[PDB]
This record gives sequence, structure tokens and C-alpha cells, in this order.
Amino acid sequence: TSINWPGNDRLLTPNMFEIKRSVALDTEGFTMSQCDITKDWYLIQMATN
Amino acid sequence: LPDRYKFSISGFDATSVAPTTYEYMNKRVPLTNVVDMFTNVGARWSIDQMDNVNPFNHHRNWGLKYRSQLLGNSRYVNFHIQVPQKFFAIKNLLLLSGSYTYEWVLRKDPNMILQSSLGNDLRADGASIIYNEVNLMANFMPMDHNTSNQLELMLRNATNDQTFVDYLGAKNALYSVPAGSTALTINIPARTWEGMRGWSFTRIKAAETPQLGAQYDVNFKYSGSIAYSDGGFYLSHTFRNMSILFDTSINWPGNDRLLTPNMFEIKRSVALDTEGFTMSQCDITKDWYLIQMATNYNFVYNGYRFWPDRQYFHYDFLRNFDPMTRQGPNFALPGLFDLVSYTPTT
Amino acid sequence: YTYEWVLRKDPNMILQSSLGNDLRADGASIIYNEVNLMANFMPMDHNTS
Amino acid sequence: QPGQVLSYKKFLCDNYLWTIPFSSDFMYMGELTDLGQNPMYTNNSHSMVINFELDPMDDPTYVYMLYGVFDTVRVNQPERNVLAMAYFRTPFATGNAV
Amino acid sequence: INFELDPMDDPTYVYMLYGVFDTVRVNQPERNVLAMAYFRTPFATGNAV
Amino acid sequence: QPGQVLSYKKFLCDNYLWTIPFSSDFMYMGELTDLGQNPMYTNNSHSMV
Amino acid sequence: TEVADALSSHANSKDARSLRYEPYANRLIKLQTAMVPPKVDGTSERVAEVVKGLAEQGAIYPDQMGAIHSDLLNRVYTWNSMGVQESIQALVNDVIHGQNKVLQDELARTREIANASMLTRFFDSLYKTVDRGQRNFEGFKKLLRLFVNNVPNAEVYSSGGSFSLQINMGGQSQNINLTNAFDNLKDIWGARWDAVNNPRIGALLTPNTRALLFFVSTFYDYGSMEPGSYLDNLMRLYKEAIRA
Amino acid sequence: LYHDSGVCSGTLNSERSGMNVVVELPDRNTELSYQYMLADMMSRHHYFAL
Amino acid sequence: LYHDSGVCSGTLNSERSGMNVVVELPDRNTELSYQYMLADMMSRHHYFAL
Amino acid sequence: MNLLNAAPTPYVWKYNPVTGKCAGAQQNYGATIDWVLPGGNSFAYAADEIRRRFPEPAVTRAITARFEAESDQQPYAGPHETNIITADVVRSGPPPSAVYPFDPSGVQRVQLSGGPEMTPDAFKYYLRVQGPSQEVDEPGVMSQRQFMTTFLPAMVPHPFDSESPDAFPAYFSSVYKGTNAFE
Amino acid sequence: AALTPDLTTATPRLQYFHIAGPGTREYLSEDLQQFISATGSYFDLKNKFRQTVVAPTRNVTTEKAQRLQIRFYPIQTDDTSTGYRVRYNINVGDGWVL
Amino acid sequence: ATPRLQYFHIAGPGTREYLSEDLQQFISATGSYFDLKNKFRQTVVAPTRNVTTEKAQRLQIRFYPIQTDDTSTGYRVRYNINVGDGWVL
Amino acid sequence: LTPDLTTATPRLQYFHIAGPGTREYLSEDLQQFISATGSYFDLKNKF
Amino acid sequence: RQTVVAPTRNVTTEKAQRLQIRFYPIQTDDTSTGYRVRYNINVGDGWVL
Repeated sequence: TSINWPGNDRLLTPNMFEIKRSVALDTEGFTMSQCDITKDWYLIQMATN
Repeated sequence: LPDRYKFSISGFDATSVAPTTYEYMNKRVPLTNVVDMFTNVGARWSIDQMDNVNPFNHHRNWGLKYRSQLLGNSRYVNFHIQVPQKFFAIKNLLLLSGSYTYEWVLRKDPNMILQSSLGNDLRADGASIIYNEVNLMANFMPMDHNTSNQLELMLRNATNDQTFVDYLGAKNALYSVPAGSTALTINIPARTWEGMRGWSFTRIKAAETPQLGAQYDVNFKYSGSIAYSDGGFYLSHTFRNMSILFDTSINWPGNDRLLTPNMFEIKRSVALDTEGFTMSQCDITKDWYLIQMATNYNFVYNGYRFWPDRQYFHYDFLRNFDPMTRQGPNFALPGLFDLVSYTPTT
Repeated sequence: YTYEWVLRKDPNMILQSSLGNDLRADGASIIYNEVNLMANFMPMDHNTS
Repeated sequence: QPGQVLSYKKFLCDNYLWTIPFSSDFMYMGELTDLGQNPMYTNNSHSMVINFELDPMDDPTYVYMLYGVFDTVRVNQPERNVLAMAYFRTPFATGNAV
Repeated sequence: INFELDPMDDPTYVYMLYGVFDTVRVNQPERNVLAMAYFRTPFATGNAV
Repeated sequence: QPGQVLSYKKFLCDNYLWTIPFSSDFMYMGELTDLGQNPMYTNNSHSMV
Repeated sequence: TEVADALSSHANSKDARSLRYEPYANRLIKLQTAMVPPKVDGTSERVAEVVKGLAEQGAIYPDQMGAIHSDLLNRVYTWNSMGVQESIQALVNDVIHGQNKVLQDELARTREIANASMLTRFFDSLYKTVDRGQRNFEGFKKLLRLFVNNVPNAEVYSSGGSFSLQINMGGQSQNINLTNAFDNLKDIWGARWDAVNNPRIGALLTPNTRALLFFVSTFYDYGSMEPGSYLDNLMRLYKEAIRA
Repeated sequence: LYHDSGVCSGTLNSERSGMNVVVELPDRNTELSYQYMLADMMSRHHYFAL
Repeated sequence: LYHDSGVCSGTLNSERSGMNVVVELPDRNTELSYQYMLADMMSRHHYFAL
Repeated sequence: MNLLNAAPTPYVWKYNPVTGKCAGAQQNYGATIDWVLPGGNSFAYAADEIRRRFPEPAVTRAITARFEAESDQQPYAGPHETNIITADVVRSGPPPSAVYPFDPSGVQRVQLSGGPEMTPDAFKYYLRVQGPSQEVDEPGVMSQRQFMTTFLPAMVPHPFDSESPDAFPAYFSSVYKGTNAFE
Repeated sequence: AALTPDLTTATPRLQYFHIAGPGTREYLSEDLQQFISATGSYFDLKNKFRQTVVAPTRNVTTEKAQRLQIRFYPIQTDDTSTGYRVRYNINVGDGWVL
Repeated sequence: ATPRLQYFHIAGPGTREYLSEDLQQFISATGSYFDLKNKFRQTVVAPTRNVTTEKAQRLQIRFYPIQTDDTSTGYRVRYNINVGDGWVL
Repeated sequence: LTPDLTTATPRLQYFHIAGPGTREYLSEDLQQFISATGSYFDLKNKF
Repeated sequence: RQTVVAPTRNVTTEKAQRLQIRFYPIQTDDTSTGYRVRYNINVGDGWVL
């Protein structure tokens, strides 16, 4: 009920699999491939595939 | 008074400016009979026409009155202020040796950073701010390096490392309630509640509440006291009752604890009252009154009493729980014509 | 337990004036409709109670 | 006439934010309450529904519902300029939009 | 599992696919005797005795 | 105009009697201070201005 | 009765001046209760012991303990006679026999449960509350309990009411008594470690008591005792003496 | 300060450990927590201009 | 409440032992006793409406 | 075959990580073979043989301990971690080789900007290495791995038949009757 | 010998965050607590280590259905001109304390 | 610890260890109605050793941003807090 | 009717006007009870 | 059927190790023709980059 599966500070966002974020609202980056997909989500998808 | 109890001044026209501008508030005289010297002439009675009006948006707000006069008597202020860090993880963190980088971003929204005593749109009123220099001050104890390395080494030890909690200790959820609506349902997904502390709730006007986690709220055109950010709560009334059901049908009290075991009846109308269930010479219920005194003061089964040890808290129950009572003529009778009109001709 | 008590109806006893005038001669009166007794019971465990 | 009057019992309570403790006797007995460690909720999943009825206002409002959570940080600094914080919130660990 | 989605304007499902080993072992021990035994590792459907 | 105004930051302090503690860290660590027993001042004459 | 031991003692015995230093009313109350002892009713306590044993033996539930006890008080009082009181005492002796028979069970289990049960009986065999330093007293009791539990070769026994403790270091086994130690440890719970108390109660501690608390302090916390007591700051020294 | 905002939060982290140790959630309330912490810490009628 | 009146006093008692166990003497002051007790426990300027 | 003699599915345990107390046990339905409708006589024996080949709890304990030993994340520092924890304490605080002037002059000392006692590295590491003041774990609560060593999944044939053990879903036995409680 | 517990995988998640831990007096090291006690009048670390008081969670509040509040109507009234009598049958049930 | 200071209890032992033991019992016994505890002075002595560096060290440090990156909505500032060894912040 | 008024118990001690003291006439279980449950349901003022 | 089985030991840490690190520039030197960036890639022990 409370143990996040990665839970080892793997992702740049500690407590979720942030698939995408608003680049206009974005401030610290964390967006990949010239779109709103995140660094973490791009990493997971490319590692999986 | 609220805008619904006001009228234009024969030169002012509505829809020409937003209702959240200064000269809109100035050029709308209130009705003169909704409140006057004869308004409940003998009753200690908060004006029910403004019981839902933010009282901190008043020129008698001594705190804001002091906070505005620290900047000067002009609107051209070369302010120099020192703002504390308030994030709980780093509010009292005791950093040891090393190189740390610590960036933070400061709001430039006049409605956010500045507080008006009228709650008007500051952006629409030409308010603005420019930050020239923002430096970070830190004080270091000149303690002996032979001991501070010892201190930092007994703090690097993992068995004794800093632990910080947010004092509020409350997840914050804002549930919309439209104007005409009188009921709200809060359903939540399945969860374990592994250490839950309880519930706290008031209702805050959406006009006075900014978008949560927003870089810049464009629909926020209010500059008074955001009851969400500070403790300026004023709508703890206007809660008829509430119920809790941990499962689809399992009431949490669920042991005939309360006089109404299936709900937390916060208040009931005394006019419709027949069995009692109203305590402290007002419409708050026996059930709800016990809940508040038990929570804050820890002794209800030994007897209700006043607790002066927590009057300083500014957010407890007894210091600001104000019951009042008036009588009023009974209109809709052969006489008693109710010669006060509350609806302006707009 | 059987617990009975009697309530005052004297206007001068139960009511305090800011002038101290005789309220019996001033038409003051009280009528008791419902006089109920309430109590609080700690739900302490019957094992320990 | 006495039949031509009414009563308007009312109360105001500012800066309070009504609290209900998740304690089995509603009396404060520690921050980690009586039932917060009761292994009928802690062990077993539950999905509560909270129902309100309010005095109808004339303007849109929120209902600022504050749950009771243990949001703590254990700041661990094992070496020089090695800073690591661990966040934990007991009822709502995921911290999503609810 | 917690999801946050862009709100669309019509009811939608979320096609959630877990990762399972839904396998079959096909036994034909004798003539015209066919027998399979289905096994799915994480989300097993099967026979608890 | 904003260029036609000034600022006059000022503070009033009554009944205070500005104090400077003769301590190493300028804090109260005992009525007999840190340096009040340091054997530089106590044992040797110094002439402050 | 301290009056009896004040009359039948030397000229100024410790309890001959304990009455003397009392206020006049308290001293007179002690004198009166010594001269003419007030009688006490055994029942309404013996019945309580019987119902507590019944609940302990599982005969009744503790939820119905008080109701059963009061019903039995009705049944006794409405027939209170010499012949029912002997049945009450028979049931109380019955409770005692059952408790002793239960105790013989844990002295047959693992020794780390036998010594723990004997230690519980030792704790039940002396005072449970002290006027001063109650936190120190219960902290010491818990420390001794977990010391016995976490020392595999600790053996608690009784010899005519004197509950002793045996610690076997292989080549030797030093015996320390607990009854006389806890007797000595009275008026040292509320100690207030400071300049004058340390000489005062450093000569008040027998070698048995110092040995006992030295062995106990091998498992000593900072959350065990009052943070400014003599026992707390003494075990703070003894624990590091054991360590180094 | 942009508290309570997970999209424009602050950032405190070390050099050897480059991961950010200040994570903010949109469901916490930094400002109100300070108000409750300060009011419990001292009476609110005291005026501290700093 | 008719306090300290022996002619119109209350009666709290059990059932099996029906003896009235409240006795009010005309020479005591229950209301002033409550006044002094309540003023000792806390300051009197606090307005407790209940 | 006879299903009364068939090996039962093992009871796997629930850990409840937050409280630390055991959350109970369940019939291990999450890993079960579907063998009666598709399988028949040929696979009933196979499923029984698989079920009775479930490792005994001692073997599972050994496998889990061996799996945990290869973690690299044991609670205490191994040679890798303790070497660097010694390295950083060595290079912490005032340097030992720094020859600084100590001026015990009651008049006219030196400024000594810098950047007469010192602490040894043995005690300096002793401060860093020592554990808490408790040195004993509280009963009831266990970490995940110490819970996995105990509380092992095992086949429990004929569980609800004995004199007075029943099971441990979530309870606290009080009155000599198994009171599955905390409702 | 050094303690290196990884958080966010600590596993109890309450003891490590001291939400239901041992207590500050008994999880800080010997030397650190001595340091805090000695240097505790000018340089404060007491607020930097979390400690939580824990509810008894057992044999203190029954799961049985018990009414927190009971209203007792009069059984005998006997209203007169000078006074108003009320007679009640207060019942403290089995296991109850009033 | 000069004897001149000790004679006046300015740097002396302290009240609890220099008064006659009977007097300490007396003043404590009659401490509820006849207070004598203000007539015997005691001075709290500062640690005066191993608590403060003689090294020239800044008591209050100002940190100014490395990067600012001002925008229309917010005003970011990025600092760099350098805490040397022997410094605790 | 009580078994204590029947005997020769001193009046001041019986009513705790000059008695021993709540720390020493209550049963040693009751002092522990009122101390343990002294934060939420106090009984100390009743003795 | 044939299934490829993962190593599961001595191949990945259970430690809290960030899977993707963003290095802020230490020092910038923005000019009109070029924009410099200086970083500090501190590959901790046991890490491989």
C-alpha cells in the first residue's frame, strides 16, 4: 500500500512514473526528445524496448 | 457588505469594470437598511448578511495594518525584507560540511505576494514588484573545529540523523462546491490508512483560493486573505453535518458513539429542534461539541470545562467558538410587515 | 441510580439584573418544558473497566 | 406579542478548521492515534466515502479537507557533501491528486 | 496502481496489461488421450486444493 | 512620481540599554563569561579604547 | 506498626523519631491506630481474588468480572456466616494452589522462561510503587528483566524469601541477592544526582547493590531512568566501564 | 516563495549526491503548516516585524 | 439549582441501598464554593458560554 | 488419485511493511496450476507431485538467506562501505600534519587566520561508527528480511483440526480463545 | 561495524522514521545525546530529531458498541410554583463507568 | 578559579557544595514560607575551553546567487552554500 | 452499613483530613492505574 | 518452450542509487560568440559512467 516499486531514487521524480509534463509549465527540464515526454519515461521506454 | 447588497452611485455602471477592482468597490454604496443602528438593536449578533464575508479583508485588520505600514505610507516602496525558509525538510535542517547548491524561485504575482485589506485584483490595479537583489544569509557558530568535526561525525552516523515532520501533518484536498449546491460527496479509492491522524475540514471560497501547484494563476483575481495559505479561516460554520464510511457501507463511529451514530451532525436548527442535540446555547450539536472538546482538550468524560492553557494557540476551539442569539420579529403574520428590503434594484 | 433535583423558578434567584430591580413585580417568569440530564461515558475497554 | 418573536441560535468559529481525531475515544492519546495502528485498517484496504451537506452560499467554494498524515523526512548525510533525504507519508504515500 | 490522465470528453477504459507467463503443457500419454494444464505465473487462474 | 519619493527606514528602541556580551560566540554561556576567565585579560593589563 | 518497634527499641530508633517528626495529627493517628487497631473486612477482597483467579484461569471472561464479583458479594452478604467465610477462604486458598501449580509449569519450561517467571514473582513479592522516583524503579525493573532475558546463563531462585541471582562466568559464579539490594535501593530512586547526594548514598550502597546494578547496567538506555538521577548517571558510568 | 508547487519547486542538493533532496507535493501545505507551527510555538498577538 | 437548602434538596441514591446519599446543609455555600474553585483553576475573564 | 491425500497449496504470508507486524497468511492462489478441467488423470498426478515438491520451510529459509546475503545492501557496512567511512573520517576536521602556531601569550597573540589539543582518528571513527543507545530491538516489529527468514511459506495439511491453534490472519489472543479481533 | 541502512527500502518505514520508533532518548547515540545535553542551552538540536508518542492501542477503548452520550428524561416531574423537580433513573451499565 | 573569585563565589564551587549540609536541608525545608535561597550567591561558569575557535572565522555569511534567470512569473535564484570542515550550518 | 465505620478508624484518617496520603492509602494498583490513564481520563482529583 | 532467465544476483544494486543524474553547471562564462559550461561529474565509488 505504500512501497513504491522502484523506490530506490531511480527516477528523477521520486514517487511516480511521470509520463509527460507541460513544457510551458516546465521549469527544471525533465523533458526528452523535443516534446513533453519526461527524461525518466523516455529512459524506461528505451530501456524496455 | 457583499456586492449583492449594494448599488451603483448614479454615475457608475456595472460590467464596465470587473467586480474585483478598487473603484468598483468604492463606487457601490451599500444598502442603508440591511445594517444600521436598529439592526438587532439589543442582540450581540454577527450580521448574518456578512457571516460568510471574509473578516480579515477589513481596514481594522491590525496585522495587515501593521504589515502595510512597515513598507511606508506611499505606493512606491523600496522594500528590504528577510523571508524565512518554511519547507519542513529544510526548515530546521542542520547541514554538515560540504558544498551544497540550493535554488529557489520567488513569486512575482501581486495577488500572491501582496495582501490587500479589500481583496481587489492587484494586477488590474497596477500593482507590481521588481526584485533587485536576493541574497541568502546564514549564521555559523564559531565552535571549535575539534568539536564541530566531532559534532558533524556524530551526525553523519546513520543511527542518529535528522528527522523532520511537517507540523500540519495533513494531506490537503480542495473539493469544489458550486453556489447553489448544498451537499458534497468525497469518495476515495481503496487505501490502508496506516497511521491516519484524523480529519480536518473547512470550506474556502474558490475566488480566494489559488490553483494548487500553479506557476501563475490567471483566474485568481483576489488579493485579500487566502484562507488556504494562512490560518485565516472564517467558514467553519455553514457545515450542517458530515458522514464517514470507510467501506461502501461501514460507518466509522459505527458503535452508537454519537447521538446520531451514522453521521457527524455538526449543527441543527433550533427552530426545528424537538429532542435537543444543541449545546453551548447555539445550534452546534451535543455530538459535535464533544468531538471538538475531546480532540483539543482531552477531557470530556470527566466534565466539560474551559481550558485556558490553549487560548494562545489562535487556532483552537474555545477561544474563537462564539455562540450568539437574537430573537427577531416573526414576519409572515397579520402585522410585522418586514419593512427592510435586502434586494437592490441593480 | 435514582437522581432527582429541583430547579428554581424564582425570577430574582435565577435571573440577574443590571439594576437589581424586583423581577417578580416586573413580570419576569420562567417555564421549564424539557429538563433532561445528559452524561458522558468513556468507551474504555470492558476488560479494563 | 410573545407569539410574534422567534429564535435564531447561531455560532461563528473563526480560525478553527474543525478536527475529527482518528482515535477510538476521540481524545488525543498520541500523534499516532488509537486506530491508526489498529490492524483492521492498517492490514486491510478500505475506500471511504465522506458525505457533506452545507449551508448553500452564493459563490463557488471549495471544501478544504485535511486528512491526517505522517509526512516525515529522514535526512541522511553519510559522507562529506553526500546529502540524501527520504520522504514518507503514512496514509497517502503516493501523493497524487485525490 | 495510480494513474493521472488528460480528461477527455467521453467514457474510456484503461487497457492494463500485466506481465504473466500464461503457458500450456500438452500431454498425450496414450492414444487419443489429450490433456493440457494451463499455468499463469503472477495472476494464476487454477486449482487451489 | 516614483522618482519624487524617498524612504526613511528607522527604528525606535526604548528601555533597552544596548548590550554586548564579553563571550566568544556573543551568547550567554554562564554569568562568568568565556573571556572573563581567559588568561589574557585577567592576568595581563589591557587598555581598551 | 512502627509504634511497636519504636517503644521496643533503643532510645532514639529510626522509627522512634519518625513518629516524632510527624505533625501532631499524623502522629496521633499513628498512635491511635497502633493502640486500638481498626478491624478490616476480609470479604469484598477475597471475593475479588476469587473472581480474578476465575478470570485468570479462564473460567469467566474479564468483561464480566465485576458483575460476577458483585453478584457473589450479594450471595455472600445475604448468607454471611462462619461457614461461608471458610468457604471463601477455601476458594482463596484454591486460587493460591492454582497459581502455584501454574508457576510449577514455567519452572519446567526453558530456563529463560523459568527465571523470567520467578522474576515476575519477585516483582510481585515486593512494593510496586514508591513515593519518590517511581520512573527510576520501573526503569530498573525493566532493565533487570531484559538483562535476565538476554543473559543465557542467568538463574533466578528463592531461598526462604530471599530472591537471589546467579551469574555463571564459567570459572566462577558470583551470587547477588535481589531482596536486600532492592531494600537498600529504597530512598535512592528519587536521588537527584548532585554534589552532596553522591557521598551521602555512595556509602549507603552495599557491595551487593553496587554489583547488582553494575551487572544490570550492561543493558542500559538513556530512556530507562530519570535524566538527572543518581542511578541514571551511575549506570551511565557503569555501562561504559563495562564497555571500557 | 513557490512552496507547495511540484512544477516550479525549489532545489537543494549536494555535489557528490546530485539527486535533489527537496521534493514538494501539490497536496501538502507549507504555508499553513508554518502558521499552525508558529501559533502553537507562541501566541499570535506578538508582533515580530523580522 | 436548589443548592444548600435542606428543605428542598435533591436526592441521589442507589436502588438496593435506597438511602439518600446527598445531604445539603443550609450553612454551606455550594455556589460560592464553585465560584472560588473555578476562579482558582483559571482566570475569570474567559467567557465559557456552555 | 485421492484428493484427500493430495498435497495442499502452501500458505504464503503477508508482511505489512509499515506497521511491521505480520498481516496474516493466505492460500497461495497467486501461483496455482489449472489441472482438473483441462488436465484429467494425466495432470492430476503431475500437479500433486509439483505441490508436494514445494520446499519445506527450512529449505526456503536457507534459499532466502542465501539470496539476501548477495544483496550488497546489508544493514551494516561491509569492507567496501567501511573503508570509505574510514577514509572520509580520516580527511575530516583539522589536519594532523598542519603545523600551526600555538601562542600562549597573555599579551600580543598572533591573528592565526588558518583554514592545543586534537582528537585521534580512533575516537573520531568511534563517534561515527557507534550505534544507538537502545542496542535491542522492540518486540513485534520486524524488517522485511528478518520477516522473510521467519514466517516461511509452507504446506499446512489439516490446519483447522487441532486442539487450540487455529491461524493468524489479524488477531491478538486474549481470553484463551483465539480472538481474531481488532475490528 | 558502521550502520548503513538504506531508506525508501528501510522496510518497517515507521521505526526508521520514528513515527512508531523507540524514542529520541534511545535511538540517538551515546555521544550525540551527551553532546546535546551539554551544549543544549545555546545550540539546540532537540527539534531536529523526531519523537512520537504512541497510543496504547489495546485494552483502553472497547470495540463494543457503547454510547458516548446518553440523555436521561425525567421519570417524575412534580412541577410546582416555586420550583421544578426532575427525577431520573441514571443507569451505569455493565462495564460502564460514569 | 582565583581564590579571590572563589571567596565571593564568583568562580567558586557553587552553593550546593559549600554551604553546610544542615543549612541546605534547612533552607529547603523552610523554602515554602521563609525563603533563604537568595542569600547565598552562585555563579554559572562558562565552558571557556574547546567550544570556540581562535581562527579568524566569519560569524555571518552572505550567499549571493550564482544564477538568477528572471522570468515574468517567478524570480529564480540559485545559491552555492560552501560549508567547510569544522563548519556546521 | 459499611465495614469501616463499624470499627475504630480515626475520623481524620478515615476522611483523609490527617491521613497517610494518596500515595500510600490507595491500593498500589490504583496509583498505577490513575498514573497510566492520567493524560485523558484523570482520577487523581477524586482521592 | 524455452525461457531466458535473468541473473537476479550480483548484477544490480538494491541501494538507493539515482538512475539518472542532472549536473548543474558550476560556472558559465556567457559571451557573445560562445556559451561555455563547466560541470562536475562526480562518479561515486561503485558507480560506472
